[PDB]
Amino acid sequence: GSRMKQLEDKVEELLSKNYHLENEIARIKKLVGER
Amino acid sequence: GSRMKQLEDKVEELLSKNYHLENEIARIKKLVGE
Amino acid sequence: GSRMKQLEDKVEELLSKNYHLENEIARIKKLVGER
Repeated sequence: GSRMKQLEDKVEELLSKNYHLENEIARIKKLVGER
Repeated sequence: GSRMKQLEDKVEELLSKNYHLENEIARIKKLVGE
Repeated sequence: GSRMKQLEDKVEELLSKNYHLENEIARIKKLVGER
């Protein structure tokens, strides 16, 4: 349960968080587009 | 401090930034009613 | 490199990714604003 392993666990969560946020950004950007 | 602390600080900063961007996209959704 | 280096490098990349998303978000903020 080293600090290393704990941070590797946290980075896995960050990859997940970024995945969904990216997709949501893309969805809103597509919806609205340019004028 | 230390090399490991610098890393922990960056991981904290990452979690913070992500939360901020989540919040931002939430506010954008309100502006467009989505 | 080392276990520790490899994690350091993944964190930098994640900071790169977050900067990019911040800019995409900022762009969308302009797209849904008044013009």
